[PDB]
Amino acid sequence: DDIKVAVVGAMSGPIAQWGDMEFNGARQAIKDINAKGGIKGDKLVGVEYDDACDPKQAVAVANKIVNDGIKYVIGHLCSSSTQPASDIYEDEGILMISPGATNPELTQRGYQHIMRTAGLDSSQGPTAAKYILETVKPQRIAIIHDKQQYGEGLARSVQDGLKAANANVVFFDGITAGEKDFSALIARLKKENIDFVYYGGYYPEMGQMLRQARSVGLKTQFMGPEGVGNASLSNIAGDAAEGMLVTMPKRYDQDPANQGIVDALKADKKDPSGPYVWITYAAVQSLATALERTGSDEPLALVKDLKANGANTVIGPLNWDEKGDLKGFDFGVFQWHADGSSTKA
Ligand SMILES: N[C@@H](Cc1ccccc1)C(=O)O
Repeated sequence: DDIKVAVVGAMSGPIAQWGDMEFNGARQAIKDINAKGGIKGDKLVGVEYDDACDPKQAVAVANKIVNDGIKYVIGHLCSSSTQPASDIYEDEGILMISPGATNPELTQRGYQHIMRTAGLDSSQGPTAAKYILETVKPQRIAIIHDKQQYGEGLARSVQDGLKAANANVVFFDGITAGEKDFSALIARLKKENIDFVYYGGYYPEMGQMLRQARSVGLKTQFMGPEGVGNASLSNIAGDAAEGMLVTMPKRYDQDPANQGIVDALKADKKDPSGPYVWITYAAVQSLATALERTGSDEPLALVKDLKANGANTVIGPLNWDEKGDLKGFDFGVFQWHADGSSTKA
């Protein structure tokens, strides 16, 4: 019979663009696996849920998935939506592989039914710090975040890395997501002579901050995590995007092995360049690999199978640890441009 797979992330709300990547990836993976035969003849059927990357809606989606009888979830997208959902999946015996959530705590609580194909901010944070310390070498640093699990997690991790090396972090502060007016913060960066800012959060805020910064003449170097590194960033920020630093996964679209899938997305006129197309595609491949190899429909048998034997995916040969995290997932540093391109820093 058909095998239902829930796919969960933002299809509404302020970061729906990251969701667009996720769904585009999941859909192409499901199509490709079904075109190749399915799972010994059984077709994968994607069942899509919008959690708006909102913790309360995520919980409602998780409860709906349980009620719907679905046993496998590729989701959720954001850390603060994925973690409360994971509590329900774990309790109910449902497999959950997140292609998006990077915050460490998800997989540090002993859970057995949870995995990711996303990286960890316990790696992303230190990488930013190292680059800041060793290459940027700033004089006066401010660290800003959006008071949310992902962004504040990362802002804390970078502060910790920088303060370990006695760097001059002048202040640490939160802003409210959705904020369109950064004139107060920007005046502070100017008056306090801040030449470097790290912002833990997502592109809508980062873009507005960059545009407003350059409009008053601030020359401050900004940096953020992969959450800011979107085609939207440069549209929102304008020429102010130029020079922004971002940590991001490898450019899987440039791997020659993916040229066929790149072409598939291109024939649909979908953008293939975002890392999360591939990271989601790889979660679907992972689940499919487990289903094919085990012949089991048990979530825990599928998770045991991936942790023992791995999967070959569009983001490379995958190996997971006993907590459900990928070994060897690294983030690189990139320099953004007004036209939305980016170069290795
Ligand atoms: N990694 C982010 C979500 C994210 C998904 C896709 C791209 C960028 C960011 C988090 O844990 O919330």
